[PDB]
Amino acid sequence: HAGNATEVPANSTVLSFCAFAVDPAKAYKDYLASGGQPITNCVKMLCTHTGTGQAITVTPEANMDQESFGGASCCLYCRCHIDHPNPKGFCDLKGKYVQIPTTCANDPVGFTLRNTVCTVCGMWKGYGCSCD
Amino acid sequence: NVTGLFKDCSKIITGLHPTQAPTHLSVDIKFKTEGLCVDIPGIPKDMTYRRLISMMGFKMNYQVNGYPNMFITREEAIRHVRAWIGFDVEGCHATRDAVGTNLPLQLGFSTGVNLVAVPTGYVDTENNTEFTRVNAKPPPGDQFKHLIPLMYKGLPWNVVRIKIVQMLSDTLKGLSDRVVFVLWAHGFELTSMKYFVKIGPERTCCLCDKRATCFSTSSDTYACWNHSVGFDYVYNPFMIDVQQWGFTGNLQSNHDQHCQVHGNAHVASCDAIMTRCLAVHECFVKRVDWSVEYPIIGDELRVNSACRKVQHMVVKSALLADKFPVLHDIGNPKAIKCVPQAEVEWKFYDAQPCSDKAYKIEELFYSYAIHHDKFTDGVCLFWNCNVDRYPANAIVCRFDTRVLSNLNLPGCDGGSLYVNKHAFHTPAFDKSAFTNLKQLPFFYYSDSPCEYVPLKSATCITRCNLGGAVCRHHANEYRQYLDAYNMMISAGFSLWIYKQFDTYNLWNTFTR
Ligand SMILES: [Zn+2]
Ligand SMILES: [Zn+2]
Ligand SMILES: [Zn+2]
Repeated sequence: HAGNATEVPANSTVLSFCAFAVDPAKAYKDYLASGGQPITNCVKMLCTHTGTGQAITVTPEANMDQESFGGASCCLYCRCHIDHPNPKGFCDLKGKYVQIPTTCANDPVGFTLRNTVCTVCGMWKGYGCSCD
Repeated sequence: NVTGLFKDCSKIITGLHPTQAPTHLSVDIKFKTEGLCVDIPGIPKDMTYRRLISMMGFKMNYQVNGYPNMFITREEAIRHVRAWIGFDVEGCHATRDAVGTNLPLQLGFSTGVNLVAVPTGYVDTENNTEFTRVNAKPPPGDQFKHLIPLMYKGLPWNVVRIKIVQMLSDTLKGLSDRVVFVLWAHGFELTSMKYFVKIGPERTCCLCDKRATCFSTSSDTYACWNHSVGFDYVYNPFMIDVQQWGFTGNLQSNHDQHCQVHGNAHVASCDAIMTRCLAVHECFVKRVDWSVEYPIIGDELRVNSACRKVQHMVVKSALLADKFPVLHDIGNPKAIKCVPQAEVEWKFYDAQPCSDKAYKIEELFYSYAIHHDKFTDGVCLFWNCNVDRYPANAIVCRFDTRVLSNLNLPGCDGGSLYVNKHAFHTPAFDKSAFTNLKQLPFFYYSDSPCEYVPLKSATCITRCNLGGAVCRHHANEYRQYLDAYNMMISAGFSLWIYKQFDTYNLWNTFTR
């Protein structure tokens, strides 16, 4: 059989479950609460670790505090090959890099589901926001 | 090592820019160094692309707190027949733009249904994942040339999934609260389910309270089998992989060993039908399990009391009529007498002599070929104990398998699984089994004490009928028995009795 493969028998279960779910976000979160291990095999970037703290960037912009990842790999909906909740439906993380706190970079995918980006500074609320 | 799930089947020869890649392993070696990936701006991301993703390789092992498990034990499958529905899908191969995965073409069910689908598949693009038409071809062989016409015709998945929901809904709405797909080799069929199954914690139907069996994406709502109209997805299904139980050769083999009716065309639904057929044989032809009980889905209680009321009258009367010395109760796993207050010697026989009181039953599987000359003394009782030809000295009750109801489901050979309370596999009604018998005419008999408009009948054999005695007490009891008798006749049961049965033997208890 042809094809060049994609995934690692680790993610095989986790993904099957979220692919079939009505609410993948909920499913994933529940899955983890049930002791499942978070999606691995992501695109982790070799980076100078001197860039702007911003969450979604054109190129890698990590801190010493962060790690930089290949956005589509940090997106549950891209990993499951399902539909996106964006009504228009274009992923906000595909074709860009995602900055994730080293302390939370254990679970890239979950981190991006769980958190949100500030429209003003472009940094994660709670994870590097200077407003308020 | 590495899985087959989500295999990129694209004929592209490069990778997927660290940003457009979904996984580490899909990133082009040109950006891979010392175990990581690096952004090389001189090797820009792709502006546009389309990569077919294989959806073969699902593994549904999850054990999540509030979520039901799709695969079930053999025990539950049996506990929930009715819900059983056979499922086999014939696919086609991805071929021009990509290669290396199968797409659903013909979906077959254990109903007679075959749905043809447009070969669609999952395509990862630069912005999202698209669900679209994929180039495909029927498998290489000669036995697959019947699938060539189906690459045309067919229809949109928009539709096919609604049709499935509707098809299942109509079939199951008066039988179960769920669906159990009965599968031979679950791989491809589970893949096909991605195209019309959503899962989650158990839910209940809008309006109704029954378990939700369907989901509407159109308007985030749920439905039972009776309200699922316009609903497009099946919601929590169950399934069973039959081959995983322990089988020899292929489906064709194991099925034909136990069945000569369901001919195998190479068509999807036949494999679905055969799959179910085989599962039934391994659970219901392999004799009755009285510890498994099934709930009432409708009008069972009225049939059962009629059946017993009649059984009692007929056996009571034949023992008084022809004074048999011995009653050979063939087909009674328990030690219960339908006329407990009779003087006759009551012998019990069965192929499943219940262990709890095993000593009262002679283990026996009746065959005419073998036992035609063995039960000469007295009379034999076969009340829903379906054999070969029946012996002349017998009282018989046989279910006509041709009668349709919520209780009578399809089964082996040409027979059926009558699931009242408890499941009973009944062999097809064969007229020649009654060669030695008479069809039993209606009568009522009572030798009990006696007590707006009354009726006279010649079939009422009672001490108060020798000309005007509509005896109010036994008028009622007659009219009730009459109803019970008619219930079971129109409920599909047939009554036959030794040819020497004569109502004057009964009248004679009063002409004296
Ligand atoms: Zn995405
Ligand atoms: Zn801010
Ligand atoms: Zn069959």
